[PDB]
Amino acid sequence: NLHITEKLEVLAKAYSVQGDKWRALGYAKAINALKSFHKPVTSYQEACSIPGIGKRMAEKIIEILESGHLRKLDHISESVPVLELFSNIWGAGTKTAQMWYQQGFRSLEDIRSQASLTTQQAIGLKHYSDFLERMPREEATEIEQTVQKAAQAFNSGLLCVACGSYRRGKATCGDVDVLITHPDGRSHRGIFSRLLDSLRQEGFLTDDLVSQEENGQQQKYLGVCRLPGPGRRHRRLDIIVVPYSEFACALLYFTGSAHFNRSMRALAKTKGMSLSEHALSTAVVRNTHGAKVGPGRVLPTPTEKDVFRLLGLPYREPAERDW
DNA sequence: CGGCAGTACTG
DNA sequence: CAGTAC
DNA sequence: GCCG
Ligand SMILES: O=c1ccn([C@H]2C[C@H](O)[C@@H](COP(=O)(O)NP(=O)(O)OP(=O)(O)O)O2)c(=O)[nH]1
Ligand SMILES: [Mg+2]
Ligand SMILES: [Mn+2]
Ligand code: NA
Ligand code: NA
Ligand code: NA
Ligand code: NA
Repeated sequence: NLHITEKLEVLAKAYSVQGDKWRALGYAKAINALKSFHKPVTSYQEACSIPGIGKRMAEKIIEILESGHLRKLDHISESVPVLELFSNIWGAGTKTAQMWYQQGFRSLEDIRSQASLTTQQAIGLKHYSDFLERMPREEATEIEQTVQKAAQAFNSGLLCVACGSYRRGKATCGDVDVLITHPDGRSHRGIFSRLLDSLRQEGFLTDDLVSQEENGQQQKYLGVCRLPGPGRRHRRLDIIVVPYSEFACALLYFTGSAHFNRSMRALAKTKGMSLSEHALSTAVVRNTHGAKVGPGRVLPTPTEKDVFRLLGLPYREPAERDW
């Protein structure tokens, strides 16, 4: 819808990789706004008006129109590309990237031979290219089906659904986010051990990034899988097992988008409520720092519509939550 | 002034 | 806990 | 970065 965002996106990523998360959040919102406006902004007024664009941001959008080039883009630290390169390794965030840079590292060859890697980062580096590729949704289906078949094998009751970008109807998916639960509200307990060992038996899972299997309270699995046959690449696979009672909130959460959940959760807070992947709460007590000090009551939410409804919002289809 | 979402692993 | 990621 |  607009081409002034492609210029801001560069700045947003620069602040993000440098650790200035709040400023980056400000640019991210300004960009999600613009991309949502049909009539390309033209006047300073037409800028400030939009929510997520203030003086500072409006001034920048202008330069992109009267000059066709944002000046600041020429004053971005030469460290950014390397910081981005490093933070694109799964398991390494801004802190790790900055430390490696300070240590003199400038390439993945440097990381491979000189940096000490956590177990997750070593896996992330091994699949550096794979993890940056998005798969066609058709492949995401086969993966969701492979997990669903392995799960229903020892319990046909298990309800399995692919969420995230998949459920939002995108053509390509960065990974496959599978939600698993059960209508009886109890048979979901202690299944990770079984499901994972099953997927491991047929050679589907190749690496584990996060999987607390010694804990019978395991809620999530983040790992790597690869379908059988030639021409297959390793793909990221996320799985969460939730009790039916939290099905609507888990589904809403896992479906996203991320910026969508944040906005929805921010809204609930303004209403003295609290929204999480576990439930929607009301009468929540908090302090001046927006920090929760009181639990509050869990509200009944058997469906996603219920969540929207309780928050006083019209229901949005998954594809309409792609923020 | 100061929050900006709420939560689950890892070591 | 800080860091990281969903 | 934005906004209450
Ligand atoms: O910061 C986050 C990240 C994810 N989420 C939720 C929403 C998101 O859609 C879901 C799965 O996260 P992914 O990282 O898998 N993203 P998504 O599936 O939307 O896109 P992609 O195709 O990149 O995987 O978890 C959050 O609430 N906060
Ligand atoms: Mg995803
Ligand atoms: Mn995911
Ligand atoms: Na505005
Ligand atoms: Na990253
Ligand atoms: Na990373
Ligand atoms: Na583990």
